[PDB]
Amino acid sequence: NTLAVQGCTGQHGPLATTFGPVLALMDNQNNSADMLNLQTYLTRVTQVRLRLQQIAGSSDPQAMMQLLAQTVLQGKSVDLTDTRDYGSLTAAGLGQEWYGFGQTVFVRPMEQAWQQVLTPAAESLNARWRTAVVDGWNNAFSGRYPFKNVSSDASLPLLAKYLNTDTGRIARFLQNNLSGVLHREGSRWVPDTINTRGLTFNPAFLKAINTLSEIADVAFTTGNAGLHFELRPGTAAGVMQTTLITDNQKLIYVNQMPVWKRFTWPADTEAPGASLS
Amino acid sequence: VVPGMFTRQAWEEAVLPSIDTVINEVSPEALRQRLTTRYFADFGNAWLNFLNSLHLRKAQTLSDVTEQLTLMADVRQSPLVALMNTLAVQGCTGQHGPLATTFGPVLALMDNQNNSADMLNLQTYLTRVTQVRLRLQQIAGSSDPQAMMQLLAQTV
Amino acid sequence: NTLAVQGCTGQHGPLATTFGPVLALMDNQNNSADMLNLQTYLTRVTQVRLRLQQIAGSSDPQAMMQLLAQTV
Repeated sequence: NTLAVQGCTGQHGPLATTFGPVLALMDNQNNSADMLNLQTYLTRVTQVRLRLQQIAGSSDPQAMMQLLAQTVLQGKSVDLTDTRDYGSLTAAGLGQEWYGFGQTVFVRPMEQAWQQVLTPAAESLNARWRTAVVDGWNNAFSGRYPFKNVSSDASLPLLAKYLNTDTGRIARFLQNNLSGVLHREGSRWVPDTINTRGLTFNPAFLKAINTLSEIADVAFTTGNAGLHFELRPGTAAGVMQTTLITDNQKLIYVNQMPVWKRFTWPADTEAPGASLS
Repeated sequence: VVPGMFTRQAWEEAVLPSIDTVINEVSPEALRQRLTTRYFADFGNAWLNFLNSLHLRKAQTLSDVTEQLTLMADVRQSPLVALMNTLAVQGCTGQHGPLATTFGPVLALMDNQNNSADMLNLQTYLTRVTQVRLRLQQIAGSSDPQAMMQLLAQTV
Repeated sequence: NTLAVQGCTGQHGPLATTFGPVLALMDNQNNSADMLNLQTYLTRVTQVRLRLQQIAGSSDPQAMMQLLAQTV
């Protein structure tokens, strides 16, 4: 208002080429009916605020905060990514002379919500990973060999439901919740370099599931537990015969010309075990 | 270059007296139509061969491209609103005008009166080309731009 | 600007070869000089300011500082 009263000094005015653009916003006469107009921004920014009142209370907002911040990192039209793409459109249209004012009031107070909507939603991926994978993993492989040095065994056809590369319950969690920030490049997972402004991974977590997708490419290649390694026996001072039995596959070596016995693991035999005599 | 001799100050001054020197020297007031429209048909035909001659400055390496689209779509300091301003002043010589069938369409762009409200209008091109420039500032810096450049050039 | 008006004393002038290249910058009558001028340069340095403004923004773990430097 007070900027409009001083764009008409003199007499349209003499300085109407310099206050020209900013007086062209607050017009709403819009004979084109598709101007930028600074209305249809204040009813664009207030339909962003009305989204952030549905969130912040009523109810369970960390759940809803991710579900906003998840659909900006992959898609569009939320609209917190659209008003910034409307607010910048006026500000770059002003003059490249009112830069610093157009950057202050048209793009900044929408961008300030984005840095505010991230760090709560980054917490909601922690409580949808300890209750979606870790409390399935620990519920079945707590205190089993080869995790903890005990007598019992982890269950192999249940192990291949977790660490696959296509349909495993780890690799089907990252393709649903981390669709923007995590790539399946090659065999490892890498952080996506775009869309990681202020969003850091725990550097043990990248070391974890680049290991669980490295066992997945050695042992669990075909979709189930199976690999083929070859043993060649050796000689030793004063041993007449060594017998290695794995899963009813023998290797009896009585110091003849050594060969290669192509084993497999785990074979579907009647008494799987290992023994050395 | 257009040779002069044609602009709005050359019509108001020194051809309207100058047509009156040769007509006294066949009914003259009927040739005053039969000479001006022969001049006006050669008025447009020296402008059309000026504007159709212009090419665009060969730019490269993505910063000169995004610096053109700043400078092309920036009111108060650009061509194409300073060019079409001076193109608007010479589409109204004579008196709508007599040559308004030849500068007709290019004056129909820079109107923004648009009683249909779906014209082509040359605004809604400079706020269309500047939402392409605004894409290429998100790319070219901030951040990791070779990654983002594929993700544009893949979906085209 | 002070250097601009002093390159036209006399009457383009008799001080041509001493203020040649420096007054070839601001002129915009250098229509074939590969355009090599002052005005693009100051906007060529305002975006190195703007990319450094974001590092002057958050820079929260001292990373995202080097994420603009990882491009270098």
